[PDB]
Amino acid sequence: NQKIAEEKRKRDEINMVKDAIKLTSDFYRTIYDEFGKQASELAKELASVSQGKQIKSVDDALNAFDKFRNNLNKKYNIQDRMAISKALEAINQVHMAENFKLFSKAFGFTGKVIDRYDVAVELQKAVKTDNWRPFFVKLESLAAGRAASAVTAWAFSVMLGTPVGILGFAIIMAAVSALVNDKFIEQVNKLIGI
Repeated sequence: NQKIAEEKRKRDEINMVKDAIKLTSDFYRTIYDEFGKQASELAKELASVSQGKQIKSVDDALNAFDKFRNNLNKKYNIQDRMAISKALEAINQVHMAENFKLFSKAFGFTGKVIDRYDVAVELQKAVKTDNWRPFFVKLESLAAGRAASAVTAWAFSVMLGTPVGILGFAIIMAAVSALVNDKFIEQVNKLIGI
């Protein structure tokens, strides 16, 4: 029966990769429908740059993200971030874990993937309080081997499960950029008119 189990393992990995690719194409198309063409292309470019690449230190990410924050807070207030965190409250944990596994497989993250819903809870807290250091520490900690693939997969798995609005989209993508590549933050700033 060892033979049959091994054949099933091979078949199941192949089907996992198939499901992952379909999930990413679907994700880009729903990003297109919900936030626009430029947002979809930004997500595509960021997921591309993330594959194979390594993340930055928490200090560098927090520097770029503090720039993004101080630009954001001059036009968007606390009611807006409260709306974002209330939207994040509606994440389905099982769906998020499965989407995280699939996105990790799709972006080249070969590490074993855990349900990291706690990072989403910390995201809610950080959006409410504008205190972002513990969130970034946890996000770095889930990136096994400093892999940006993991952080991009986690962000996409979070955004898939809820309708966060363009503001929450911009905030999440700006955090991912700060960890992966500051270059996108500028583009992110164009989505929310800043």
